[PDB]
Amino acid sequence: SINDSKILSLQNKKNTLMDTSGYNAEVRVEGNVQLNPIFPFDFKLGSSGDDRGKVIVTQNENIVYNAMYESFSISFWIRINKWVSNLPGYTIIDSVKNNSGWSIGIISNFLVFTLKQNENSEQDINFSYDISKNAAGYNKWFFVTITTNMMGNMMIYINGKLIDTIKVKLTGINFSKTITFQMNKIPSDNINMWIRDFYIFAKELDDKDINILFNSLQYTNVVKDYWGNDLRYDKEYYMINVNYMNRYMSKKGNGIVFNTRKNNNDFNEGYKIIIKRIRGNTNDTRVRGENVLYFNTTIDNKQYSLGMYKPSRNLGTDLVPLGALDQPMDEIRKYGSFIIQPCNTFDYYASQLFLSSNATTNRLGILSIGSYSFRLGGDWYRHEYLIPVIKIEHYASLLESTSTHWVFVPAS
Repeated sequence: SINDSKILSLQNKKNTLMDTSGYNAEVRVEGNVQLNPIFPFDFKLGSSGDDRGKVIVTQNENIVYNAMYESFSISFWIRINKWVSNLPGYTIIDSVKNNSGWSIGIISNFLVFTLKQNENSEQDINFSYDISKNAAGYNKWFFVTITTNMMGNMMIYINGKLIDTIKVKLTGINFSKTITFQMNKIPSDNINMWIRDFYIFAKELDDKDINILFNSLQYTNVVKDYWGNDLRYDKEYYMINVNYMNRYMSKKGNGIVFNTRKNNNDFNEGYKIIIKRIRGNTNDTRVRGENVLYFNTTIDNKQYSLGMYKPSRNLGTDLVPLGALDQPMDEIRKYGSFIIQPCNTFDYYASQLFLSSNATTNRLGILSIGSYSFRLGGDWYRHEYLIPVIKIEHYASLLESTSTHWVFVPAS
């Protein structure tokens, strides 16, 4: 397909960063550079120590490396940890030789790709993440795709979505044969960076192009946690609804209630849930596509599993509340299991959960969310409780509702 246009393929093979395009670029790793042994085999970089990691990719004098003067695209999965709003300027991927070439940096909540024509002239497009939607920082994995046409346009994409574009100005420039991955601070406080699958194509990839590459680099059937990593079973998490990201889980009576977080910059409140497998792959602990599973939570020091309970009063038709119950394994089998389904969007890594019939893939309803006025626990009067509620047997209306999207943030 388009793989032909590749002239750089910085991947980790056998615990060793190398070029796999077939052009044999020189890849040197200096300092503290950590390589991930499992998928996505990313390499971690820091901005802390006197020996903070560094990766140097040097392209020989090959001719193919000149298709860069016409059309060329850059793509790579990247993750910046604790990429907070007031982050100070940094350079992460520099490819400027003598005030010429290209560079990639992050300032506050901006990801900027620059194109230095010379020590003076130089353009740049960017991506600035919606801060209001990322209080705890934009710390999730996101795919970047920068397409540059020296006679055409200079565009930047995020998770296959076009975010910015500008007309390339027609002065002369000179691209370098060296790219350096390192977090150099422009002239907690330590931030980390994970890079994975760094490509440079000798053509302008188009929207269609970009997205086929975007998906091909993912195991889309594998549900992902909030930060874009693989969701795993037997691991603690804070479960949260996309529409109520400022809420944490608590307990009242049988119900799980959602209360407003006191900490809006971190996830460290309320009870955690542990996902248990029933039906799925046994090679690993990764939560997949149509896995049947259930939810465990430890409240006081007692163990519960999320399950349906009879409400103090009829809250609505085909509406039955989800709470923390202490039930036997066979009761969970009949109506306490869920069929998960990955559900990702540009904004977040989530999932939809369908009530399972007898621990099978047969769906009986969808897990949504709502606020109801009723009695819980030992209440004398009714109260306003925001609860996770299941829409049983007629939920075609919620299938496209963002209120059915749930994320998992590792409570590690």
